[PDB]
Amino acid sequence: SARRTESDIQGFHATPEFGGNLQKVLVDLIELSLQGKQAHWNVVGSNFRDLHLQLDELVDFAREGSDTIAERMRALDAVPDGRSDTVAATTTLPEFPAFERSTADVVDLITTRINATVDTIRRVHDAVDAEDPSTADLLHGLIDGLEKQAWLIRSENRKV
Amino acid sequence: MSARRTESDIQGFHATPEFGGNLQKVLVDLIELSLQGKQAHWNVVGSNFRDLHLQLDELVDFAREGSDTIAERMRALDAVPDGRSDTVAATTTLPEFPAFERSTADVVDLITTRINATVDTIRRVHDAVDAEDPSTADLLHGLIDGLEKQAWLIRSENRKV
Amino acid sequence: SARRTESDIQGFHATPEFGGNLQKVLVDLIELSLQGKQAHWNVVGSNFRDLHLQLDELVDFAREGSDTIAERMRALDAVPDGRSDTVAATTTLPEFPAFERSTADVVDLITTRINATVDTIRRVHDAVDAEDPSTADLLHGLIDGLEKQAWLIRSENRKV
Amino acid sequence: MSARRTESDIQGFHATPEFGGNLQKVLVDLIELSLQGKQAHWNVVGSNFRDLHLQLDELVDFAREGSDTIAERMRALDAVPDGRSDTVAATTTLPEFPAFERSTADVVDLITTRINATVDTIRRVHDAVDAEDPSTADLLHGLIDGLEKQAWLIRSENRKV
Amino acid sequence: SARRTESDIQGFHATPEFGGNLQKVLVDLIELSLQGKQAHWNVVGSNFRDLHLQLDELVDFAREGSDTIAERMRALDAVPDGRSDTVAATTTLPEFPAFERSTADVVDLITTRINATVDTIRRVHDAVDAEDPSTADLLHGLIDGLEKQAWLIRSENRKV
Amino acid sequence: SARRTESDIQGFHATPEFGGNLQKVLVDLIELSLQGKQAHWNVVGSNFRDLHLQLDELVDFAREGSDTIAERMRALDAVPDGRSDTVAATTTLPEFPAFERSTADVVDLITTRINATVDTIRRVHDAVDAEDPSTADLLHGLIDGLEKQAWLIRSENRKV
Amino acid sequence: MSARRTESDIQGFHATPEFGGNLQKVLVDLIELSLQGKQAHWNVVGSNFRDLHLQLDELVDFAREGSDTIAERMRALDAVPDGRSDTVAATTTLPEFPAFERSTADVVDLITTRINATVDTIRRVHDAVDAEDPSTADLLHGLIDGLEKQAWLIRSENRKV
Amino acid sequence: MSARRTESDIQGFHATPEFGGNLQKVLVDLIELSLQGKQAHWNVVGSNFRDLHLQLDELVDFAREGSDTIAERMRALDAVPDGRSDTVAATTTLPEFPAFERSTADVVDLITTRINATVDTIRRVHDAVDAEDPSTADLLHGLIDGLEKQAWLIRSENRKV
Amino acid sequence: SARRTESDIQGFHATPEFGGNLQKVLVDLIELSLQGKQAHWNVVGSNFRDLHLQLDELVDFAREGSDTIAERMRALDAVPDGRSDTVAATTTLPEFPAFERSTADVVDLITTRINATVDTIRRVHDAVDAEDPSTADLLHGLIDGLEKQAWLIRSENRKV
Amino acid sequence: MSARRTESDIQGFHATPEFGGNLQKVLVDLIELSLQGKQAHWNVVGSNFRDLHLQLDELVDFAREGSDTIAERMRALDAVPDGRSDTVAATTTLPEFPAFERSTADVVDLITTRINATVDTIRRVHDAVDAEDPSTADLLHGLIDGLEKQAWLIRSENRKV
Amino acid sequence: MSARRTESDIQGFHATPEFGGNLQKVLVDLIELSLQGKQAHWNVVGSNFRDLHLQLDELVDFAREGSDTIAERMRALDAVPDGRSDTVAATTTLPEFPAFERSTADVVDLITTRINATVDTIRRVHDAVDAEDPSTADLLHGLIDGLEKQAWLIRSENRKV
Amino acid sequence: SARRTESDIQGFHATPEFGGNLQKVLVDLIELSLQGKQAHWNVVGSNFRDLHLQLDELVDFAREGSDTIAERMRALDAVPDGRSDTVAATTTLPEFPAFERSTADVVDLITTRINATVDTIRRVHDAVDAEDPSTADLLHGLIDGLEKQAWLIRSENRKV
Ligand SMILES: [Cl-]
Ligand SMILES: [Cl-]
Ligand SMILES: [Cl-]
Ligand SMILES: [Cl-]
Ligand SMILES: [Fe+2]
Ligand SMILES: [Fe+2]
Ligand SMILES: [Fe+2]
Ligand SMILES: [Fe+2]
Ligand SMILES: [Fe+2]
Ligand SMILES: [Fe+2]
Ligand SMILES: [Fe+2]
Ligand SMILES: [Fe+2]
Ligand SMILES: [Fe+2]
Ligand SMILES: [Fe+2]
Ligand SMILES: [Fe+2]
Ligand SMILES: [Fe+2]
Ligand SMILES: [Fe+3]
Ligand SMILES: [Fe+3]
Ligand SMILES: [Fe+3]
Ligand SMILES: [Fe+3]
Ligand SMILES: [Fe+3]
Ligand SMILES: [Fe+3]
Ligand SMILES: [Fe+3]
Ligand SMILES: [Fe+3]
Ligand SMILES: [Fe+3]
Ligand SMILES: [Fe+3]
Ligand SMILES: [Fe+3]
Ligand SMILES: [Fe+3]
Ligand SMILES: [Mg+2]
Ligand SMILES: [Mg+2]
Ligand SMILES: [Mg+2]
Ligand SMILES: [Mg+2]
Repeated sequence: SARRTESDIQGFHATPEFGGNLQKVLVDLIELSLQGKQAHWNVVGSNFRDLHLQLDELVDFAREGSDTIAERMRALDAVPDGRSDTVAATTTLPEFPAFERSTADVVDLITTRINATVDTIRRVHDAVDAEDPSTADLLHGLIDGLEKQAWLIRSENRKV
Repeated sequence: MSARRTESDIQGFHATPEFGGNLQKVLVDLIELSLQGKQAHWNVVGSNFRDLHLQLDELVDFAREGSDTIAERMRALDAVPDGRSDTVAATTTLPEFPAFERSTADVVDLITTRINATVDTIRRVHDAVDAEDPSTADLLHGLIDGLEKQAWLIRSENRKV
Repeated sequence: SARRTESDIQGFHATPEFGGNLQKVLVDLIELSLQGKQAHWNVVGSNFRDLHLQLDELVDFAREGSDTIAERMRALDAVPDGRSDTVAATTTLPEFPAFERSTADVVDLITTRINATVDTIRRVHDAVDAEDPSTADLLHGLIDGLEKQAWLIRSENRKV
Repeated sequence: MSARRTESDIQGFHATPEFGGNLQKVLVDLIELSLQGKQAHWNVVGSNFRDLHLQLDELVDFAREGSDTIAERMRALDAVPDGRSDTVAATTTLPEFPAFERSTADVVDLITTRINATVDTIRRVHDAVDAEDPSTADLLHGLIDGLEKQAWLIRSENRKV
Repeated sequence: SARRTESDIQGFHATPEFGGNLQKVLVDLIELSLQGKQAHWNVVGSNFRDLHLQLDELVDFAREGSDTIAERMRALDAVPDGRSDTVAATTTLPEFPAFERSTADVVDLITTRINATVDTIRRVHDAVDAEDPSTADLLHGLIDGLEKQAWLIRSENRKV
Repeated sequence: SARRTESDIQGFHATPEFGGNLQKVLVDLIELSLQGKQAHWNVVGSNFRDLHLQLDELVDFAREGSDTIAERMRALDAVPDGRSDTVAATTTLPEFPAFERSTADVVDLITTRINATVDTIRRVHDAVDAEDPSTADLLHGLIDGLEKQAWLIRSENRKV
Repeated sequence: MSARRTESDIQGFHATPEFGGNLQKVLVDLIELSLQGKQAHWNVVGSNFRDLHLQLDELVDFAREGSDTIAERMRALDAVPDGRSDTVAATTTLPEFPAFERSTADVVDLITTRINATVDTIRRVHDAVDAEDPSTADLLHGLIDGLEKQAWLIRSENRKV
Repeated sequence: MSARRTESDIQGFHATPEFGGNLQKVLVDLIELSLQGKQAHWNVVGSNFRDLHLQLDELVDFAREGSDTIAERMRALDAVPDGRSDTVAATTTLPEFPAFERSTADVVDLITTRINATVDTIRRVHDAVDAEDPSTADLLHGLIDGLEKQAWLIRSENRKV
Repeated sequence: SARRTESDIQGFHATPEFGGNLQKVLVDLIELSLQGKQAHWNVVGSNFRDLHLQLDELVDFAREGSDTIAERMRALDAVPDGRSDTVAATTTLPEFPAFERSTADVVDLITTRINATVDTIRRVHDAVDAEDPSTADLLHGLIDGLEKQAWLIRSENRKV
Repeated sequence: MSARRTESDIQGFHATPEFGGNLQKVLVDLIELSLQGKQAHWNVVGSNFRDLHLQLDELVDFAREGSDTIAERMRALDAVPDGRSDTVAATTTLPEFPAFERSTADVVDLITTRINATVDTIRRVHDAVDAEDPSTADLLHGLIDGLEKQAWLIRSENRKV
Repeated sequence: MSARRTESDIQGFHATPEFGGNLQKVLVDLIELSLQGKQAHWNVVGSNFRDLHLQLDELVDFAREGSDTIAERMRALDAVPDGRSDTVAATTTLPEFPAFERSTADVVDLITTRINATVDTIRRVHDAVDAEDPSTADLLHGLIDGLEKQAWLIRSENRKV
Repeated sequence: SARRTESDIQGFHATPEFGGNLQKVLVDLIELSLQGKQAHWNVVGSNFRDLHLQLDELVDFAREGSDTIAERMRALDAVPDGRSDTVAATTTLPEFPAFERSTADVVDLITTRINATVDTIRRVHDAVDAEDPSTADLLHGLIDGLEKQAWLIRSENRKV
């Protein structure tokens, strides 16, 4: 009686611009995870262990995040690209340096990397929100989680 | 010194009748989706039976958690949900699920359509809900995200090349 | 040597009468679950919380039950119908009333609803047992579980 | 005052030789089903491999718990189970599982047939078991229910339309 | 619609005889639990640890059993009596001795008392089944579990 | 490559007004937690157990909430103050009474104080959302959870 | 071997007959409380049934753990517990629990009284127990604390302020 | 009914006003410590931030469990706790925690001092509490042991050897 | 740039001789599991319970082992045969005797059965290692686990 | 009396540059496999979508645990891993995963090929690794076993008859 | 700041050298017991091997937790534990455990004796420990209770009644 | 049938030299565990908490290791000696100092003693592998785990 009578009800399709905006988030989340592991392995020095552990927590969050974004793309029939060549070619994050790095350096480097990742999400936010408020909520989760990680990591170098 | 309020009776946020009706719309479609999800779960047969059988239960779990969330949000805001079978049948916007066994391919299309319809209800009421109460719109976002994920996980069986 | 040599050994098929008997159980278990949730949301008053919680436990049991019955039907190649229209059209349970209801009223209403559900199972029991003793065991589980729920709920209103 | 019994030696329920033999029949078919279930689990290939691979392990787990239940029920009732490979091979009623790889479609039919055969043994001994010991028949009901569920979950892959 | 009319649908209630039969099972399960704990504490000698542990498993099973029976009585409008005076005065189990007892003696004593408990259940079974098959299924679980315990305990003393 | 150049990419920092708004939410969440525990310990009378338990769930939620807000302040370079003197001097919640209180009185008192807490969050919401939508999502979780608690608590005193 | 004792047989701390007697007093009242708690758990009816039904089981769990603790502490100290039904009935200090269904109000009063009697036993033996073995007194403190908490959680139902 | 008491009303152990006062002293300092611990948890910055951030939460968890333990022990003994913000601020013996971000070195020293003040309160009331109720003294021992462990785990950061 | 350009890269194929060597391990692991259960059911006498329990742990290990070996065969495109007829026809283990057996006898019998199973693994070891060192590691796990079980079981009969 | 060593500085095992390079080779292929595994996980569509979607995540989990193991083994032995995106892309031996959606059948072949390639790298460096450090070769064996199992579980979808 | 102390540095409770010495005595015997327990765990042979093998590990678990508890209690009170092998061997009061395989009967007697020696140490220092710090005496009570339980569970094997 | 004839199939037994080699590993693992606990309790100073925690993880690993080796000895008919006098008299580890020690000193000391322990295992490895490859796999696990611990501990003191 209130039942719709069409047999093919279509779902919400993301525009290609929307898809491209999420793609920007995706490559930076993947880059951050790869850099996070690099730092996790190669960090040395005063308070090694805390940083080693916190960096894995960052990587866990970024990996869950990239999965969330890529699957949101798929849900809206966009198609993610998380391949190494694409990530390296299109990430906005400054390159992580080679070799062992002191804990103090890793703190500063990773804080910058996180901040760059958050900047990407904040940059695409309003365009994403305008087309799909539900996706913007996922972006909010990422902003909150990553900014927490930035605070947890950077506080090591804070002098008061 | 003190910023303490003096009132002994402080009231909670009360939903408008329109707001209540909008959440009721979401509720009946979520319950209907749960019932149809179980029907499909029992009655699907054919190529890749098991995957769909399993995925349908995850859909049902999500839709059930969703309807409890919406109904309780109604209660929180002094609205009164109606999830009785007669009301659900008489007021759901979902096309009826067909009777008896259905092929995996058919169940995929059928259930995808019914998730799409459920999501459409939530998207239709979204702006009016968000305008009155942003906190409730957030619950709607969770439902939209979770259901559209289910739709992707189910529908992809039938997507070719 | 004791191995059977037929390549197609058929399983036990339920008669359509058997299927129909389980269908009767199924719609009442589903109706009970829907009514149980209605009560769980709309119950108000003295000892709200206990009833709110106990009603969810009832719903959990009834939902597990309806799954058990519908899957037993499928196991024996019967075909369940748990659709809203069928449930509303064929349930034997008295309708649950609209609106907020006091805990005392909900206690009496739900006890009656449970008792109606058990009555259906007891009514079909002997016919089910005659064709398939293994299914009757599932009915026994339902009778025991539901009658426990009736006692747990009704005891609230018992005056001694 | 006191209803206490005075006997220092109170005996337990002892199964008849016929009862023991009937449970032995159930036992060998359950073990054989477990062995064939694993064979199929390793050797299935083709369309929807993974689902069947996984479902077969659940079948094996159930059949294994079942054979331990039956064997221990025998022990409880002063009967002596024989689950040795030679006895199982020489006395099982199940058709032999074929050797080497088998297609998903073939494994579905083959295993469904072997579950049906296992259940048939339990159904054949049921009335004689129930007559002597209703508590043991209840264990049989659990096996019948659990195995017929497995048969449905496996066979539905091959059921069309 | 097939909806029933009644507002006060009543549940199945047990006969006095039925309640009395469940009461008999109840006192013997409670007695067995108390005797099980006595044995658990006071057993000494060869293979103490195994028997000490197994006896706790027996107790767990008997306590779950007593609760099951007593709650089934409640569901069916019967009233259990599990009080110490009642258990002592009405149990059919041979008295368990005081003081330390050898493992071999404990095996024999507890096996006898388990068998006594199973005997009570087997004695009331047919009258219980005839009135309410659902309750008889609970009895079957008890017979099965306790007879398993008898086997696990008595096997210690078996020769060849 | 799309890689950014900067070596010291900074994170989003909150305005003084924003930090002040989160501080307001923080003191009321801490106050509510302290009042929740007071009520939890000192409630007596009809349906004591339900209220005793529910109040602990309220406290759990409020404590998780306070930590969330305070850590969001830290992430955004604001500085929380959750000290007892500050909470007492700046909380907007009506004072909770000392001494034993009836269940009915506790229901009314705590419902009022939950509502006061939600009011603070709702009052700052638009200013918070305008500056940082990601933080507003945290506020939504709080509004949703606390308003759920108000419903679960107040329903005890509802008549018909 | 600088500080090593060279004794082949080093004996354990042994409880006096008085100490054993004192723990036996605690043991029977803990067992009686457990049995009465279950009686109440089953037969309680009326306003706030569920809360009381549930709390009474928590009481029983605690009293059962307590009795096992005391009995095994006796065993550790070469004393011999007697937790048999006849002994418990003949020697408990707890007032008898009445038969039949009892209202929640009545059960609250009854059970509070019986908990308080149990705590009184432990409090009565405490100083003698502490004088001989402080480690056992600590076990009593656990019991006192746990049981008085139970009494508060149960009795608060009947409080009018 | 051989040893059974026949009293209808058996009353529980009641704390004296002095005893209630003594537990109240412990309660406010435990609550103040929890609030200061969280303040420190949030605002600590600098070398070894994470270890301290994490340890401070463990301190808070312990102090929160402790305050609930003491308050409910008061309830059990018919005393009435007051854990309200005004009462805690007006009656705590703990030195005030400073505002703003503080270095890890400073936080270590500050928090060690505040833990030590809390332990001092418990140590000050211990003998009076033990004299009236040994079971409550045991709860104090738990608190002393747990808090002094926290002090060691925190202060060791600033140790130079 | 270092990327291989072939679209079909083949994996490592086991030789049929390798497959046959693992098949030898497989049938003995299955036979051991079947014999282990036989012993687990039929063991009686002094220290029954310990043996009953330890025998199930042996069976668990042997079942996990046979799954590991059969799946390693499949991974390398060999094809296992764990059918009852094949196991009975090709196992190297001495037959387990019928009927109840004393704990002392079961200890000696099962120790021999385990030792025979380990001997098979040790016999094929060097041929397996020569073709695939990764498979030999799985054999090492089996040798270590089974030899542990032999020690745990046999120690019961050791007189010193 | 004493077998104690006297050195205050005892060095750990240090890998040769060649050993480090060999583990680096394994590392980049494991990371590349993880990235391609996720790509396939998101982008697979068609017959038996769900099974492959799920199995691919298990592959990714294994490859991720593997790369952390190898990288940390490098660190343990004074070698320095490079898992950055540029290095992985520039030095992986895996054929590139294609862009956009791919059918289940194609994903099966593609991913199987890429696992085979990853395993080939480990098998190629194996003997040189084992010669210098047998303990590291054991870690390689785990990877070989786990990946070849994944290859079987994925590839069997496409294997016929 | 009404009741707030204004001291910048509030120091913790410090153990006397006698108290530290007393805990050190308990510590070495707990460590020795753990090492002897493992020796017995490994080398026990004969009738009822498994029960003893398993019980001995539970003993070791308890003794290891106990030693950590005592050592960290020392740390909390500004005392310094020494749990090094040389110190333990030179200062333990436990009779030496013999080398080689030992029968279950012998192990029961040996280990009971060694547990009893350990408990004796704790019992010997108890009053001095309690006099200075009642909170530490409670930790001793835990140890006494736990170890005497272990002695009962082990020694009961060799009892003939 | 391929069934073997023997009734008393014996297991692999280790040479005196092999048992002696495992004994060497055993005493150094026990010593390391005792030294690990000493360090765990007595470390003070900068980054205390991290080192305190990590040292417990080292101890856990070494204790699991000692049990593994001692039980492998038992499986192979060797007899472990883990007694305090034997460990003290035969351990190759440099003595750990008494008294409080700084974090930096503890890092250096424990790293040296871990390396000493790994050295023992590496010294006996080839003789162990030649006799029994299955035991050498257990040695590999130990080398891998301990060398991981050395890295996690020593990195604290690494400069740049
Ligand atoms: Cl699956
Ligand atoms: Cl509750
Ligand atoms: Cl940490
Ligand atoms: Cl055991
Ligand atoms: Fe929003
Ligand atoms: Fe939002
Ligand atoms: Fe029946
Ligand atoms: Fe039945
Ligand atoms: Fe049953
Ligand atoms: Fe949200
Ligand atoms: Fe104490
Ligand atoms: Fe090797
Ligand atoms: Fe190896
Ligand atoms: Fe004391
Ligand atoms: Fe204590
Ligand atoms: Fe290995
Ligand atoms: Fe995923
Ligand atoms: Fe709910
Ligand atoms: Fe289901
Ligand atoms: Fe079993
Ligand atoms: Fe119960
Ligand atoms: Fe936090
Ligand atoms: Fe016990
Ligand atoms: Fe509490
Ligand atoms: Fe498997
Ligand atoms: Fe890692
Ligand atoms: Fe520790
Ligand atoms: Fe062990
Ligand atoms: Mg209530
Ligand atoms: Mg640190
Ligand atoms: Mg599939
Ligand atoms: Mg034993």
